[PDB]
Amino acid sequence: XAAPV
Amino acid sequence: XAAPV
Amino acid sequence: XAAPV
Amino acid sequence: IVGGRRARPHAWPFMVSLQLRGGHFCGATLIAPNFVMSAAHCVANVNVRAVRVVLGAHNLSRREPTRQVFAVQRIFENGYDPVNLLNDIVILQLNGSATINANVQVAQLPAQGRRLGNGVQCLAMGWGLLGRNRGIASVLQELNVTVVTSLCRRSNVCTLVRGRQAGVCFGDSGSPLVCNGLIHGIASFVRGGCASGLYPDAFAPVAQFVNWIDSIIQ
Amino acid sequence: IVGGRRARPHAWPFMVSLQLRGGHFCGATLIAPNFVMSAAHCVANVNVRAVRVVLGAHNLSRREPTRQVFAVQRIFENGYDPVNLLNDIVILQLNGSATINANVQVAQLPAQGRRLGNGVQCLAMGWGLLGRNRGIASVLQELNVTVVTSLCRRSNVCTLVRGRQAGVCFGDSGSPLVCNGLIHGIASFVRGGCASGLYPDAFAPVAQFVNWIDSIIQ
Amino acid sequence: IVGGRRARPHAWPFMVSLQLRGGHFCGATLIAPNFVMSAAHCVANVNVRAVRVVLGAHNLSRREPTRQVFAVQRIFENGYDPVNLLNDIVILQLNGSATINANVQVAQLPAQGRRLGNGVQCLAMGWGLLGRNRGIASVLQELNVTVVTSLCRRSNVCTLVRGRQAGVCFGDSGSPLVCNGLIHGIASFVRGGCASGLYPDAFAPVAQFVNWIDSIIQ
Ligand SMILES: *[C@@H]1O[C@H](CO[C@@H]2O[C@@H](C)[C@@H](O)[C@@H](O)[C@@H]2O)[C@@H](O[C@@H]2O[C@H](CO)[C@@H](O[C@@H]3O[C@H](CO[C@@H]4O[C@H](CO)[C@@H](O)[C@H](O)[C@@H]4O[C@H]4O[C@H](CO)[C@@H](O[C@H]5O[C@H](CO)[C@@H](O)[C@@H](O)[C@H]5O)[C@@H](O)[C@H]4NC(C)=O)[C@@H](O)[C@H](O[C@H]4O[C@H](CO)[C@@H](O)[C@H](O)[C@@H]4O)[C@@H]3O)[C@H](O)[C@H]2NC(C)=O)[C@H](O)[C@H]1NC(C)=O
Ligand SMILES: *[C@@H]1O[C@H](CO[C@@H]2O[C@@H](C)[C@@H](O)[C@@H](O)[C@@H]2O)[C@@H](O[C@@H]2O[C@H](CO)[C@@H](O[C@@H]3O[C@H](CO[C@@H]4O[C@H](CO)[C@@H](O)[C@H](O)[C@@H]4O[C@H]4O[C@H](CO)[C@@H](O[C@H]5O[C@H](CO)[C@@H](O)[C@@H](O)[C@H]5O)[C@@H](O)[C@H]4NC(C)=O)[C@@H](O)[C@H](O[C@H]4O[C@H](CO)[C@@H](O)[C@H](O)[C@@H]4O)[C@@H]3O)[C@H](O)[C@H]2NC(C)=O)[C@H](O)[C@H]1NC(C)=O
Ligand SMILES: *[C@@H]1O[C@H](CO[C@@H]2O[C@@H](C)[C@@H](O)[C@@H](O)[C@@H]2O)[C@@H](O[C@@H]2O[C@H](CO)[C@@H](O[C@@H]3O[C@H](CO[C@@H]4O[C@H](CO)[C@@H](O)[C@H](O)[C@@H]4O[C@H]4O[C@H](CO)[C@@H](O[C@H]5O[C@H](CO)[C@@H](O)[C@@H](O)[C@H]5O)[C@@H](O)[C@H]4NC(C)=O)[C@@H](O)[C@H](O[C@H]4O[C@H](CO)[C@@H](O)[C@H](O)[C@@H]4O)[C@@H]3O)[C@H](O)[C@H]2NC(C)=O)[C@H](O)[C@H]1NC(C)=O
Ligand SMILES: *[C@@H]1O[C@H](CO[C@@H]2O[C@@H](C)[C@@H](O)[C@@H](O)[C@@H]2O)[C@@H](O[C@@H]2O[C@H](CO)[C@@H](O[C@@H]3O[C@H](CO[C@H]4O[C@H](CO)[C@@H](O)[C@H](O)[C@@H]4O[C@@H]4O[C@H](CO)[C@@H](O[C@@H]5O[C@H](CO)[C@H](O)[C@H](O)[C@H]5O)[C@H](O)[C@H]4NC(C)=O)[C@@H](O)[C@H](O[C@H]4O[C@H](CO)[C@@H](O)[C@H](O)[C@@H]4O)[C@@H]3O)[C@H](O)[C@H]2NC(C)=O)[C@H](O)[C@H]1NC(C)=O
Ligand SMILES: *[C@@H]1O[C@H](CO[C@@H]2O[C@@H](C)[C@@H](O)[C@@H](O)[C@@H]2O)[C@@H](O[C@@H]2O[C@H](CO)[C@@H](O[C@@H]3O[C@H](CO[C@H]4O[C@H](CO)[C@@H](O)[C@H](O)[C@@H]4O[C@@H]4O[C@H](CO)[C@@H](O[C@@H]5O[C@H](CO)[C@H](O)[C@H](O)[C@H]5O)[C@H](O)[C@H]4NC(C)=O)[C@@H](O)[C@H](O[C@H]4O[C@H](CO)[C@@H](O)[C@H](O)[C@@H]4O)[C@@H]3O)[C@H](O)[C@H]2NC(C)=O)[C@H](O)[C@H]1NC(C)=O
Ligand SMILES: *[C@@H]1O[C@H](CO[C@@H]2O[C@@H](C)[C@@H](O)[C@@H](O)[C@@H]2O)[C@@H](O[C@@H]2O[C@H](CO)[C@@H](O[C@@H]3O[C@H](CO[C@H]4O[C@H](CO)[C@@H](O)[C@H](O)[C@@H]4O[C@@H]4O[C@H](CO)[C@@H](O[C@@H]5O[C@H](CO)[C@H](O)[C@H](O)[C@H]5O)[C@H](O)[C@H]4NC(C)=O)[C@@H](O)[C@H](O[C@H]4O[C@H](CO)[C@@H](O)[C@H](O)[C@@H]4O)[C@@H]3O)[C@H](O)[C@H]2NC(C)=O)[C@H](O)[C@H]1NC(C)=O
Repeated sequence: XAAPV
Repeated sequence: XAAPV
Repeated sequence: XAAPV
Repeated sequence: IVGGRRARPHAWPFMVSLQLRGGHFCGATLIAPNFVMSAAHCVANVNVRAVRVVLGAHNLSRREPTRQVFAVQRIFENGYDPVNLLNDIVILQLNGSATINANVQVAQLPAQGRRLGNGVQCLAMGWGLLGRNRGIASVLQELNVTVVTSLCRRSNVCTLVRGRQAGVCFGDSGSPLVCNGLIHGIASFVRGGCASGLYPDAFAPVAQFVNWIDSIIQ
Repeated sequence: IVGGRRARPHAWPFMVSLQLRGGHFCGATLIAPNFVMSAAHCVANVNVRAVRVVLGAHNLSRREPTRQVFAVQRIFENGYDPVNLLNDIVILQLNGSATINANVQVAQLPAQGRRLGNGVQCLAMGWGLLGRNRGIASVLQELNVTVVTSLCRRSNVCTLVRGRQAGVCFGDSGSPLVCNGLIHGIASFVRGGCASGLYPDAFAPVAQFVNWIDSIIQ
Repeated sequence: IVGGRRARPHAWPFMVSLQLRGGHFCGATLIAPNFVMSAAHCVANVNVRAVRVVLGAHNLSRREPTRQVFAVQRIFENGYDPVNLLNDIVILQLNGSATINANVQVAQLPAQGRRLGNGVQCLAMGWGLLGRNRGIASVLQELNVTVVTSLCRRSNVCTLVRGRQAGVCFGDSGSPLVCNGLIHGIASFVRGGCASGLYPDAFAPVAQFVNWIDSIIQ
């Protein structure tokens, strides 16, 4: 995988 | 980076 | 995302 | 936005661009003339006394008279959880109030706790990275996407572009998900990288917040 | 699987495909006629009452008579640790028992605590993403890999394809690592992205579980 | 290093390559004839009794007489925080003391708490991955970069290559950031992948450590 964008 | 696949 | 390189 | 197309100038005039000395780092929504709604994570660890909120943008690499620049006076958070990526919403009260006009208008939110059915056709949009090498957008991109409840939790709204590898990327955070004319998500997070083709992207479910946003813009 | 090749139809008939309404999300192994073994992380946060377990698959984008579809009746976990990615194993007891035949057969596990020496030639296999842009596989891919103890911990089995950038990717999780005829790993996690060429990939060490799997399938 | 160029042989003779049985996993600096300075994360979870410290390297895929190989006798950490990536420094005392010569010389550090202004032109360098597919470097790469305080914290030094997508990658960790002749950073971490074009890369701020490194090399 969870990458915050 | 470690991403679970 | 922060991946350590 | 990976594999989206160039929006029509000011075809979405609630679209905001949050910027630091060098440039765009996340998107936002004009929810009131003096308030903007973005992704908490976008300002968690920024000097918000440096941030610029650019309204009426289209081609960021250009100079547009169209544009109105504010600074954030205050932030209202609603319990962001950075480790689960829960409640990735903020509101940003601007040091002014913008001039509503053709190239700057206020988005409509949905009603409190409207849940989005699987299958719902929406539009994702942003100035985030165009793909695993191509940089960030100059020109606002827009992408046709679908609501998917698989591979999702209930505390997000999740989209997926079927049969291609396309979706939101870095810097698209904060950016609206506009479904049926109404703002249903904010661009929070991706799994597998951007545009994985496997995992849906995840958006903060705006209709679950609405009563909160309401008590803050009235 | 990045940079692997198309397996021969039903050349590995213990290979399972775990699927949700839209499609494959992880792989598994047929360990008994009514049980399958996959990666815990694959079902941690899924509605397991939606999951489909497809046996006798080859070309997922096709329609194959060959296939047998079950649903998971129950899950047996053995202390997954999601934050260290420790014990990334599950067992999935199916609502039936399959019909063992040429295109569906039961894998052999190794003996309890068989440790894999450095240098051991194995075969990794999956319907996960074919590479940083190419989507997920239609046709099961298989990849020749080696056991490497460097850049690894002792609570994984780690593989590396030397001199090319090749390895397991998103959706290959749960999938077997078959060494010397026997199932030594399950596809857990990658470092640096997929196919980094630097960091080995990491598999749950099946031979460290075997006595557990045994008391559950007998 | 993504989008950097081939350094001139031994044009930086304080540059070290930390290696395990198969090859380079991170870079370091020769800070004394019997000490090297790298990124904590590089040895946190390695068998440091296996690690090799190669001095006087240039083309790792080649055989060079130039090279001097040591083993780490001891490690000195200064409170690495792996979950915030804070204090990503280590020192590695070698089982010997090298022979200072044209192809192996000792770097200069800055003074305690020298803070780097925004705009400062520096040189980043490493044998880490050359890009999202191209592997690790054979030949040491060097990259012109700038200090940026945006998108950064104060407990890092952050660099950004403006107008291209270029920067440090996997295996560049530990590697020096040489600004104005002096060693200002160590290569710690990237955001968005490598070479995002959006997020700066982050380096352990050496000048904040100097008095510590000093009490350990004298
Ligand atoms: C609130 O707040 C706000 C903001 O603030 C800010 O932020 C924050 C965060 C902080 O930091 C603070 O401190 C800051 O400051 C305020 O206000 C605002 O401000 C801002 C800043 O200040 C702004 O922004 C910016 O701006 C700019 C301008 O500049 C320039 O100028 C010069 C001189 O003029 C020129 O030359 C140039 O060009 C530019 O521009 C301008 O100008 C011009 C001229 O040239 C104009 O034009 C017009 O005019 C003429 C006459 O003749 C005619 O002809 C007509 O036609 C036309 O031409 C224009 O151009 C202008 N511009 C525009 C509009 O655009 C700008 O520019 C910028 O931008 C950018 O863009 C691009 C990209 O990047 C580039 O290229 C460029 O270069 C640039 O950079 C920006 O935008 C703003 O604007 C403001 N806003 C408003 C006004 O609205 C306030 O005050 C507050 N409020 C309260 C307090 O209440
Ligand atoms: C347990 O459980 C199970 C399962 O369940 C499920 O899941 C879960 C999770 C939950 O959700 C629940 O609820 C569900 O339901 C059970 O069972 C099973 O089931 C499933 C479902 O149900 C299944 O699966 C699926 O199936 C399908 C079928 O469909 C269709 O149909 C129609 C009519 O028929 C057609 O048309 C089409 O084609 C299809 O197919 C089928 O059919 C056909 C006809 O056409 C056949 O054929 C044959 O026959 C003929 C006569 O004449 C002759 O000619 C011969 O030659 C041939 O042709 C066939 O085809 C069939 N198919 C097959 C076999 O394949 C299917 O299809 C599907 O698949 C898919 O694939 C692809 C991909 O995706 C596509 O393309 C397609 O479209 C589709 O989608 C699936 O598979 C299954 O199967 C079942 N299983 C069995 C039977 O085994 C149960 O009951 C339980 N158990 C107990 C309780 O104990
Ligand atoms: C401390 O410690 C150290 C280290 O140790 C190590 O590590 C650690 C971690 C642990 O593990 C331990 O156990 C170990 O062991 C010590 O010492 C050191 O050691 C190391 C190891 O031992 C080393 O390294 C390596 O080495 C190598 C060598 O080998 C080889 O040999 C053979 C015979 O000779 C040959 O054939 C080959 O070639 C090689 O080489 C060498 O040799 C040659 C001959 O051929 C030489 O040459 C010269 O000579 C001649 C006569 O005639 C003349 O002609 C001239 O001109 C020339 O030619 C040379 O070559 C040599 N080499 C060089 C120098 O280089 C090497 O080789 C290696 O390398 C690599 O490289 C590449 C890449 O990989 C490849 O390709 C190759 O193959 C290889 O692999 C390495 O380097 C080192 O050296 C050492 N060091 C020194 C001596 O300094 C110690 O003792 C200690 N200290 C104390 C304790 O205090
Ligand atoms: C990808 O996504 C987009 C966007 O998705 C939607 O919107 C976003 C914001 C989210 O809310 C998502 O949830 C939404 O799904 C989807 O695009 C939609 O496609 C529809 C067709 O499938 C289209 O609706 C149909 O419109 C007909 C009327 O069209 C007119 O008027 C409306 C209202 O103004 C306008 O929106 C239309 O675009 C169109 O507008 C006129 O266009 C012409 C040509 O550009 C203009 O003429 C030119 O103008 C310039 C001006 O300078 C110049 O003068 C030129 O000389 C001149 O030629 C003209 O000016 C425009 N008029 C106005 C007033 O602006 C309806 O009749 C039709 O209804 C009937 O059919 C439907 C389908 O069966 C039924 O449901 C319905 O009940 C009726 O039976 C439709 O409403 C949408 O407008 C369009 N939405 C948007 C925002 O663009 C797209 O489908 C999607 N693709 C896929 C693959 O998923
Ligand atoms: C990449 O990985 C693969 C797979 O890796 C291995 O397996 C996986 C599952 C994991 O367990 C890994 O740990 C393993 O390493 C590696 O592939 C292996 O390559 C070997 C050679 O290096 C090969 O072994 C040698 O086989 C000889 C006998 O071969 C026959 O029989 C066996 C048993 O049935 C069979 O497996 C072979 O493929 C081959 O089978 C016959 O093939 C022919 C041609 O296809 C068939 O004929 C056709 O059939 C069709 C049918 O419709 C039609 O009739 C056509 O008209 C007809 O022509 C025929 O039907 C097949 N027969 C049968 C009964 O099925 C042995 O003699 C030899 O032994 C000797 O040599 C070895 C090496 O020195 C010694 O170790 C040994 O002691 C002996 O001295 C070998 O055993 C393996 O079979 C093969 N394994 C697999 C699973 O494919 C590969 O090496 C690797 N590459 C690298 C780069 O790492
Ligand atoms: C990208 O980054 C690089 C590196 O960045 C810097 O360094 C790193 C390590 C970090 O510290 C960063 O913070 C730094 O920014 C930047 O490269 C720098 O470019 C400068 C020009 O912009 C250059 O400085 C100017 O040098 C003039 C003197 O140059 C001589 O001498 C010096 C000292 O020795 C040497 O460093 C120079 O390279 C050059 O050396 C001679 O070169 C010739 C040609 O190669 C050699 O001759 C050949 O030699 C071989 C030998 O076998 C053979 O004999 C051939 O036959 C023969 O032709 C010769 O031998 C060399 N001599 C020696 C003794 O070695 C100065 O006069 C000038 O000063 C004046 O101008 C400046 C600018 O206005 C003023 O600031 C200053 O006050 C003066 O007015 C400059 O100092 C730097 O040397 C160079 N640094 C490095 C390390 O390379 C680069 O700018 C950057 N690009 C961008 C896009 O960001």
